[PDB]
Amino acid sequence: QNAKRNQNQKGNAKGTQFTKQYLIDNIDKAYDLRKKILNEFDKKCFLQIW
Amino acid sequence: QNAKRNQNQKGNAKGTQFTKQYLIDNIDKAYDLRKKILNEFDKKCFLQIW
Repeated sequence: QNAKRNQNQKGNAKGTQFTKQYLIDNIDKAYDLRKKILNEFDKKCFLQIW
Repeated sequence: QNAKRNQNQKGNAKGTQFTKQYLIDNIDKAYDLRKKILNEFDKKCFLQIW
């Protein structure tokens, strides 16, 4: 006797992570996110004298 | 009795990752991405005197 097989096959996978961290000292770095863009207009667009 | 086998075989795989990170201090490095190319014209193409 003869015998032939044909195992066709496929997979799939879709991982996802959403890890958030909360170190303490990030708010220290986040104190001036808008300050250095707001005084940029003082540096380049407004008369910095009385 | 005799017996012969012939297991032909092949595979495939196509991985992919798309991990994005968001460190905080990258925007500090990204504050002046255009500034150092924009004042480059002041350095090399415009009369830097009154």
